Amino acid sequence: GIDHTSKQHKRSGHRTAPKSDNVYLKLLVKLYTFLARRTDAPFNKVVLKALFLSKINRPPV
Amino acid sequence: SQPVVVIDAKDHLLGRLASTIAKQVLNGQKIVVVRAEALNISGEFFRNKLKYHDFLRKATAFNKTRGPFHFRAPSRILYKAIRGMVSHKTARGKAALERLKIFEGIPPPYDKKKRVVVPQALRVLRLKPGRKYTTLGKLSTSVGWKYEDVVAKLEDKRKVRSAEYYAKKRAFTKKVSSASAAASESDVAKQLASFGY
Amino acid sequence: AESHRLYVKGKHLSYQRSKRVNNPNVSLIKIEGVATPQDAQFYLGKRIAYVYRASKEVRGSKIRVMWGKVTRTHGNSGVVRATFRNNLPAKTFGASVRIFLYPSNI
Amino acid sequence: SHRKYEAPRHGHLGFLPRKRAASIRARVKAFPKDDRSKPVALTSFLGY
Amino acid sequence: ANLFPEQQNKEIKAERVEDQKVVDKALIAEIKKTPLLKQYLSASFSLKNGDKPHMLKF
Amino acid sequence: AHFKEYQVIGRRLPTESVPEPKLFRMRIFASNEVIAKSRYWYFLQKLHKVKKASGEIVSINQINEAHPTKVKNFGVWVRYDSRSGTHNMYKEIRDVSRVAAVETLYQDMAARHRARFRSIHILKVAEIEKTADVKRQYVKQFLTKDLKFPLPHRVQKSTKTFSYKRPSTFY
Amino acid sequence: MASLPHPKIVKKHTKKFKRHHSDRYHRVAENWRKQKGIDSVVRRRFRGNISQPKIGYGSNKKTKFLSPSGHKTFLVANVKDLETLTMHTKTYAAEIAHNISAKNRVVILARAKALGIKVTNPKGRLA
RNA sequence: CGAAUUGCAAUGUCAUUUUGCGUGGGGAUAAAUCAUUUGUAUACGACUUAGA
RNA sequence: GCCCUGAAAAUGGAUGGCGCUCAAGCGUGUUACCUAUACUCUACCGUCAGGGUUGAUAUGAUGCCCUGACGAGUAGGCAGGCGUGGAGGUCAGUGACGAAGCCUAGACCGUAAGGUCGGGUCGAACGGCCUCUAGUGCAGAUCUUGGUGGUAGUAGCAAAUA
RNA sequence: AGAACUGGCGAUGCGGGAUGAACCGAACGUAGAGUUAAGGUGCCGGAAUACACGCUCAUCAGACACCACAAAAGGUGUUAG
RNA sequence: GAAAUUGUUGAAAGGGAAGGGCAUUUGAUCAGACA
Repeated sequence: GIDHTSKQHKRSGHRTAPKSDNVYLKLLVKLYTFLARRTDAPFNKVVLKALFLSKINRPPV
Repeated sequence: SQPVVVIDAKDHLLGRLASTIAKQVLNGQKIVVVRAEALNISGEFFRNKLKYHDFLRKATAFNKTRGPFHFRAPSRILYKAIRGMVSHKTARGKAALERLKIFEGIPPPYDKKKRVVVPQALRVLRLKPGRKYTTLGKLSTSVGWKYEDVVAKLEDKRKVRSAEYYAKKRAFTKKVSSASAAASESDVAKQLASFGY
Repeated sequence: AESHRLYVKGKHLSYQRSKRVNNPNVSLIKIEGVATPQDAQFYLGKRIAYVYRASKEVRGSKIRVMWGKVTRTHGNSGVVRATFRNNLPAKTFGASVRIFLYPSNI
Repeated sequence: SHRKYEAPRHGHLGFLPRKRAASIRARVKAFPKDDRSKPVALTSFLGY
Repeated sequence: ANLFPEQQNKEIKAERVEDQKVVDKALIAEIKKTPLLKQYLSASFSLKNGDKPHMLKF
Repeated sequence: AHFKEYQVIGRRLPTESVPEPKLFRMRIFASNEVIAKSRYWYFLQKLHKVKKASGEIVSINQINEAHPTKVKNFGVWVRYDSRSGTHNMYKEIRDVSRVAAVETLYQDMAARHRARFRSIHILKVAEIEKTADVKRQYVKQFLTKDLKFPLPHRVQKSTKTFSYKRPSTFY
Repeated sequence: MASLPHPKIVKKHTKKFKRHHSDRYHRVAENWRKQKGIDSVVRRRFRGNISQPKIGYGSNKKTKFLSPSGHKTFLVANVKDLETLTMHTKTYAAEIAHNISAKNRVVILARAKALGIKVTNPKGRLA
């Protein structure tokens, strides 16, 4: 019996994988998880957390 | 430890005896209260009579042959007190009360047997000397028990027949003590006394 | 010669319970002669048997046994607790079990 | 609420279980007291 | 096989008995140096009615 | 409770204007140092301008009895608050120790007046020296010569519930 | 078919979780349905009333889907389904479907007795 | 004189009523209900009566 | 301070009951003891979070592994799943040596929705997996239709002279 | 009848108060062992007919706060002052 | 050829309800047999 300060079982609001079923995107993510894990470069993580993004948060350049 | 326990209810207090019983007869001892007419209950006679009349007042209006059955005898008074301490609406309590037998006076099977005493219910030990107490025989006779003058005619008879037994046994006892005292100086006994015996 | 026994007789009083709630996993035993928790601490670990009858002879006997042990004490009057393999049936409230001396420390 | 006008009970509550008797010959629930001095003599009779 | 196949079931030998006779005769030698002990061992233990094991000694 | 006697010295907190203030002493009855130090600040805060925060406690010392194997007549001056009004009282006790006299005074006060610990202030406890200043009869009846009395009605305790002979009260 | 690496299958609440008032009314079946009522007592978890399903009663992941023999069950209708279990003999038991003919049950039984596979319903449609 | 090998513990059974069957030893030879009838009774049952 | 009087209401009755009087009452104090889904320890389920692992083995990372914490819940929101009728693919699927359905205080699996098996009955079509689709899941609505009961062998079948 | 602050019920079970929507304790995954809360230990009922100082005898005593009712005025009835 | 409802047989229980939860005895039944 605990007096909780914070809401319990609070999902992180982010997405740790895409919503799509694209095989090639899944493979790119397979690659960049490896790199982000086994590399100390933050470029890899940025690219990774960008590969997850919606069509509106992934706009055109 | 005994299989059956015969209890002389003379100079005993009612609830203080009945609780002891109601626990022992639930734990599984067969108990036989005897000489229930000489039981005692605290407080004065007029007070206890008022309480019994308050109990008699309570009867089912629409048909009084349904309601509190006011038993007037002492055996049944004590049975009421015990049954109130027991869950008689269950098999546990019914079985328990089947292990009980209460009597006025001391009948044949229990006159030739040994009677015991509950000391945590005795009037002389529990009550302050000078307090007024009440006798269940006089009470029952006041509320409509018609057999006080009979158990008396039987108890004196039992007592005569018991006192002659004691008069014989006492002589046998002194003879046995005088026969055993002629061996106490012996090496069979001053070797026992080294072990407390 | 008339006696052959090596046990102490006791009574199955009840289950462990609150008011209005019972725990049949735990049973209460009243041992004879015992009047305190000290002098009941001797009977801890000791085995217990409830010996009863049944009409179907199994393995060559009509009598049947439910084994258990003494675990710990109860408050201020020499009652103890017991835990059997298969808990007791509640019709034994006021029935004689027999406590052995088999695990001894004398 | 109380009765407007009081009046006694109908019947007697002491002759109750106003049922059929269990035998056609009514039974004597009470005999006189015994004087242990007088001559031996019957106490009652039954006729038709 | 519960009908006495008789493959080393009940036959007591005659080798153990010499090793049994050699100790008990040397042991009764020490028992009989004190009385009432042959009888003690011959008897069998039993609890009477008023016996409180937590109170009595051994 | 199982009381004890304490000696509590206290001191309003020092300042540059008076860096050696006055030590006040109290001889208090209580079960432990904690509530002793609480009662010190209850009584001192009735008389002088100080609190726990504006003060300190210097020394706290248990006072044991000098002759605890001597019977003494303790006169006691006390005041108590009732349901309606506040009063004073004097009672004599015949116990061996100051603390025991207090322990049996709180009790019979709670009996005869239904006054609790939170109502009673024990003003003065005095060992009376001579058998001529005692004025209470329930003490004077024990200060007689060749005092003897019996205990007529004895009650033996029982470890077993069933007994096989009627008891006797004979002493 | 020994299959003895498994440890002490325990089952929390081996009872069946019957519906409330499935015994009072014949229309109310025994299949469990939550009581969404407002003045209910099973929903509010009073004392003496029945117990409801929760994930707390969930079984261990090491002893899930195992029969007391230590195997988990695989349904076969033919030999092609059996031959999948030629490796996994000490973990999987080949229950035969309820629609197979007695003519083919013997084929399956005979093939499995050779492959060492264990069957759970081998006295079926036999006579 | 023997009690061992129930192999290091597993109630290691004698209690106590009821009931059936057979052996052999004697002992005893009936009422109730229905149906009929009566009316001191009665909604029907029941009650009270009579009948070889 | 206690006790009494004051203090009277209507079925028979309520310190919960019995019952209790150096209390089993009142005031106060000292230990011992009982036990809640609470607290501590452990195991298990699930969720949340953090981290390790594409060495590369079953290429799969849908996962596997370690660590810690947590779990109430109406209206209500989201997720993961069970089930039904039909559709597209697929198991070269089951089947007259007996499909489906029905009965089964007979068994197994799952927290559960539910699935699976044996037996009896029966007689011709039916399923598992990946997906699509919907007239898709009932205890109720003084629900609709159909059928059936306790009431109950009961009320009662008695106007009109026979 | 109408407001303020907090807490709770509603939406909430569990131990206790006999019983109770709100009081006391304490908030819930499935189980085991241990310890406690509030309340209690004559028997019903698991647990001391435990210890200690006192008061009370009531011809409707008294007995777990919320709670299920009680005043003014009197008593040499008693206890202490 | 379901169920409601009903008859026969069999098992079991039953002092002003029945049903249900936890725990176990007794009876039946199933189990796997580690064979």
